[PDB]
Amino acid sequence: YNTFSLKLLEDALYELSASKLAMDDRLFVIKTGERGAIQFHKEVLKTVSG
Amino acid sequence: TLQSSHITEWLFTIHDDVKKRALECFLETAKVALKGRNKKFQYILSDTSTRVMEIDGDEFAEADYGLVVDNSNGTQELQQKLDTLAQAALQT
Amino acid sequence: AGKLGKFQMLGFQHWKGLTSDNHLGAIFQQAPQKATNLMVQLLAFYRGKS
Amino acid sequence: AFGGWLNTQGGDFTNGVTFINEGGSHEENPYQGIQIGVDGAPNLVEQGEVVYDDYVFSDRMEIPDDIRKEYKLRGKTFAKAAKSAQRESEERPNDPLSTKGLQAAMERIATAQEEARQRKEAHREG
Amino acid sequence: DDPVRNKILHPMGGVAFSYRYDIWYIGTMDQPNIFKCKIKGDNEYRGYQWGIRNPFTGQKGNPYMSFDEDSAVIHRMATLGVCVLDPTRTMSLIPAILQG
Amino acid sequence: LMGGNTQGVPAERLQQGERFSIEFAPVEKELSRKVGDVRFTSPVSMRNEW
Amino acid sequence: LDTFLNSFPTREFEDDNEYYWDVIGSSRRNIPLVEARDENGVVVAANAAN
Amino acid sequence: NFPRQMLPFSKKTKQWRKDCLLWANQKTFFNYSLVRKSVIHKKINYDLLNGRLHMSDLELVLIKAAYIPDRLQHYPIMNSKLNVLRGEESKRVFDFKVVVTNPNAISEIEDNKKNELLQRLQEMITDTSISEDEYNIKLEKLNDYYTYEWQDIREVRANELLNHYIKEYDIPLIFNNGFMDAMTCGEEIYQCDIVGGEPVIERVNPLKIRIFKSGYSNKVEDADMIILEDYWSPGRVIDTYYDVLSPKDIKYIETMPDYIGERYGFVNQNMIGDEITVRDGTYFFDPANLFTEGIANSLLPYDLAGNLRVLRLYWKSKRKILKVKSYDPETGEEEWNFYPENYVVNKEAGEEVQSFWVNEAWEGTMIGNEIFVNMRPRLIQYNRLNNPSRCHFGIVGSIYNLNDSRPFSLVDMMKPYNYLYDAIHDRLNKAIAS
Amino acid sequence: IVGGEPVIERVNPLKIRIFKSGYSNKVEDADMIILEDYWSPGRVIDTYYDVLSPKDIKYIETMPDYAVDQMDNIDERYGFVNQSLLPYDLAGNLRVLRLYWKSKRKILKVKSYDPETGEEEWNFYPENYVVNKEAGEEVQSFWVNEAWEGTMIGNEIFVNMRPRLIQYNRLNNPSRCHFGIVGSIYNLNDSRPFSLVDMMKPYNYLYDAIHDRLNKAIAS
Amino acid sequence: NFPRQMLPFSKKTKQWRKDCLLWANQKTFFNYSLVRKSVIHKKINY
Amino acid sequence: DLLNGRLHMSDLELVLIKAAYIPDRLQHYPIMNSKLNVLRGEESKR
Amino acid sequence: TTIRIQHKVAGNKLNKKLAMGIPMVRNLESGKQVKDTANMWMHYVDWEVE
Ligand SMILES: [Mg+2]
Repeated sequence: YNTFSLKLLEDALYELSASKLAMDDRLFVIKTGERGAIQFHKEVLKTVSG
Repeated sequence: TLQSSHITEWLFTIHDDVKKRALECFLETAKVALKGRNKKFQYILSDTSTRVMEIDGDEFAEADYGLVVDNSNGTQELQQKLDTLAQAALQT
Repeated sequence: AGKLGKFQMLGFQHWKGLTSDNHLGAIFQQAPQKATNLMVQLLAFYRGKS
Repeated sequence: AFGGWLNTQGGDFTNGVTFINEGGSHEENPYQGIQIGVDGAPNLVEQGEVVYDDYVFSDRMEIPDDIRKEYKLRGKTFAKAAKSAQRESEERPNDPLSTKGLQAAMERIATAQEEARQRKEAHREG
Repeated sequence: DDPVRNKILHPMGGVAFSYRYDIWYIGTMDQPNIFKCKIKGDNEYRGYQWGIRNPFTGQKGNPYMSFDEDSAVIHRMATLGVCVLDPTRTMSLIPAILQG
Repeated sequence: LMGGNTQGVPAERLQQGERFSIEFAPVEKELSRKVGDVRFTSPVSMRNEW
Repeated sequence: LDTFLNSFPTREFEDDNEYYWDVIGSSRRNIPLVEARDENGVVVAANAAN
Repeated sequence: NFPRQMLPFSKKTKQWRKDCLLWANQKTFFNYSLVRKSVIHKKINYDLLNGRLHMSDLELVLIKAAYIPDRLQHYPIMNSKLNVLRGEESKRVFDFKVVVTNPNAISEIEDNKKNELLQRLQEMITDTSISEDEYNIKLEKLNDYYTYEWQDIREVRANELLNHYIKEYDIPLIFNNGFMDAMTCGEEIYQCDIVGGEPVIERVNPLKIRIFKSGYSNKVEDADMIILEDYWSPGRVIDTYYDVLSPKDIKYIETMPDYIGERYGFVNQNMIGDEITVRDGTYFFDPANLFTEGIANSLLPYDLAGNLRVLRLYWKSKRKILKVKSYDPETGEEEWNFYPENYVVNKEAGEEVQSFWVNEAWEGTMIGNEIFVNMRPRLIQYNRLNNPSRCHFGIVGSIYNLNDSRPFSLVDMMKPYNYLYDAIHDRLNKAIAS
Repeated sequence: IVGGEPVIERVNPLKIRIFKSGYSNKVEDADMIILEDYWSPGRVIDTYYDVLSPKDIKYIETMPDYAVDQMDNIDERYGFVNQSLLPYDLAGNLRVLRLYWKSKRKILKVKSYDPETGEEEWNFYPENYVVNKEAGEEVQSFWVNEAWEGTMIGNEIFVNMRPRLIQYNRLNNPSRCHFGIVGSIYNLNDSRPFSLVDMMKPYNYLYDAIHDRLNKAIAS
Repeated sequence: NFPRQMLPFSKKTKQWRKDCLLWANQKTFFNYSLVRKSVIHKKINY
Repeated sequence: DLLNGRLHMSDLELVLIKAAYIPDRLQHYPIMNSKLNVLRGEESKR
Repeated sequence: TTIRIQHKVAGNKLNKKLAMGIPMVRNLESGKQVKDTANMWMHYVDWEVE
């Protein structure tokens, strides 16, 4: 990617785990760097401002 | 097959030696474990044996006090000599 | 790679592989020993108290 | 409990010294001491004293300079000098030379404490 | 976040490898997904190639000389690997400036 | 070039300022010969006056 | 990087030069159609009757 | 560089004891001992008795696949030779008891220590008995001991220690496994130690013990420095070191990745060449210049399976002591005593002193590479009466050699015949096939 | 101990997984030991009648008597056999997995002075012991092995996950414990064992090939 | 992963004890002992 | 060395090697051991 | 993957004490340099080979 989008990431962590994983078995811990979390924070901020 | 046991007795003779010193070493190792606040050694030792530790000589080896771990032929004759004397003392 | 104070005359140094005695002298870790019991007086018959 | 003991190799080995800690001072402890025994009957001790063969080395006194160069003591107190006489014998409780080295050194600090207690007693009554 | 190994910087501040998202564990598998492979129990080499003395092990005298120099050469060799049984249990998300 | 690369490295990735770091030293399995080396360092000092 | 690679378990391999693991799918499957034919052997087009 | 052991005890600090263990880990896997053989030579003799035939030990190799048209079937005809002699030893009688060597030799220092014992028993029966209710029956117990002598009370204790623990540990099986190790490599070694408060005894794997600094001595007790490497479980290190392992050191055990489970790892010293060949896991070398193959020679990896690695180093350092000549107060007898270096001499009473440097047995242990534990002077100093310097460790054993050589084992004199049996039984298995 | 009375069985050497042994030729020296067998439904209630819930008796009863994932996914690798993983057998037998493992218990080593005589005493207390200050009690906290156990029956039954009640305790170690499983390996010098069958198996394979050529010479 | 054993007695709850069994599930496939032969080698012997 | 199973080729013939291979060296067969080992086993039983 | 390393030193460095003009340091695995007080040279080589 170039531009991060969380609407794709929730649509891509779900389609491989839709009816194959349980409801308690969907905690998705993302491992990244210090700057990846701010790219994550500014895009959760754009969901909750929509 | 006695004279074929003569051929391999050179293995047992050094092996009976290592069984002597591995019990001479274990006896000194057990002697230090007495003076280590161990409530087991009051069960396997008597009244008078649990009092030897307080005399100021229990740190040294028992070879310096005149005691050896001896499995020889003399101590097996003596072990029988005290037994046939015991039954012959029982009768009469 | 520069200086942090004014009198940082030393620079960080580095090398690779086989180290000789010369690599141990250029990093200032070899010094001539002083035989302290060895002390000499130059032989003369001094006549200053004469 | 690391006070004058070598708790190693599954056993509890001591060198004779009883390091007495964690009770409190004679004023601060409610039971006026630790009360280690019933012998007098209230044998009272505090956070600093050490015992070797029922002899108490006091932690509230000090070391006179006369009784320091004599007897060659190292600690600033008699308890802190008997805490320095057993530093060799702490790691070696069953060494025969170290038990002889300890008991010979423990009678010196026992002698030097009776010399300093006599000098303090004689000066105050005078 | 390492700036020694990751050398491409990202235009939004900081290194570009730190903008990579990776979900290493997805669900329960009933086995290790990611584990370290190792042959016959860790097996490793500690060779030594020395002349009249060995500075490494501290040894003067050689009954069986390697060469005649005044030296000592150490050799160390090890074989090793990593395994991912199910790579569909892992999802990556990589910046494209790192070039594939 | 390792990794099975056949078409080569692009010439815009071999320019002045390209930084090279040490990954590892892979050897052949049969009849390998010695590779790799070992890297050292040394510090600096500072000063002040009255 | 070292404490990343310490959270992963270990497995002793009996030497050899390569390892295989067998992955499995599902036994249930839907099969596409090539064409249907009626009773007289001719095919069913799209613009046909029932 | 081993650190200087010619120091006062105050300069044997935390980092000095740690520097002795970092030396034994790093440098020594040397295996240069004058009277004992090499670890790959003993391991072949063990592998011949588990039925594994090394093709690099009966020819020059020119395979590694487990099939007969390029390997050689083994026919274990040396096992049944050795299983008679470990079978006879199990059926020999085992009555090892402590005896007085001269029971009719009772002296005055013996008779004083008996009277110290009977006084110290007499103080106990006054305190325990509640006003003559059992003071008469406790006195009847020790009226028997008025006839007992000091060399008998010392022996009754020394037999009661052995008679229990022989019967508990099945010590005749610890020894019977050792005699089997006596006939394959010629090394029989036993370690006696205080573990968990009690004395234990274990036989030491002769591939896992390094005996340094001995003088063509057949006795393992004569050595100065013994390093014992093994792979202990995490449960066995807490059974032994529950008492000395910091909570930080428990988190080293508790942060271990998982499990794995004789290829620990191989060292080769005096390598003539650089060309090493390995992809299955054993290292192949120059044909005649080198070993030509590597059978594990060391325990390099700090954790195999979940099992940790426990390196124990026992070493003789030097201790400064004092010999003091003091006169008896009552009569004019010069008496010699031995005091350590911190004892101050009582002058003005005639005490003449001289300082001697004397062996002291030390020990230290590292578990893995982060835990450093029990770095102290060894608390079982195997002491002798008139000798301050004569000690050893728990490790006791013997080499079965002739005249300070390396031991010509019973397997070693039957291995050339068993290699030829495999050579001729391969012509037979190809004559049957055609 | 089953049924209130002690028993002793033999462990099938194919049905035990001995973890974390230290090149020991013994079985009590293991830090973790897994016993996987298939039990009759009578034996899972002769053993666990007093701890099974009516939910879990239903699982023993209303198993199909010839398992599916949470999102209805059929586990397709249940239908393969080699030349476990199968909670109920096709003979009406339930998977019984028993995990024994040495945990870590924090304990205290407490130094007490005797009241009457001036002699120190040592005891061991668990970590919920509050120390008796103003009486000289010095305390140091150790970590110590504690044998735990647990049992799974099929896939849904989880029974007797608790510290093991037969702690094989020794008098001086608070940490020397093991499980009920005791055994020994008949090996030589920390190796894998060379059995009697293994040392005769190359000769039994040679007998079958030459009794083959004998039988094809008899036939022709 | 086998959960933490360096816990107090209070944090060894029901879900913790259930985690040790679900770790131990499907671990009977492999071999884990340095002094045992494999189950595919002893089943040939029986 | 004969009793330790070492053969020196410079004692049974003039040699005209240092590679220990039976196509140039000789294999020793230690048969003087069990002749001497009877007599040392009879010392231990007198 | 099969890897390999090698260091070569001169023979005179067996007992080569360091007269430390600047303090001799060891590289940590974390990237830091830590000041050391040891004076023999082969203590610092054998740190860096591992
Ligand atoms: Mg009793």
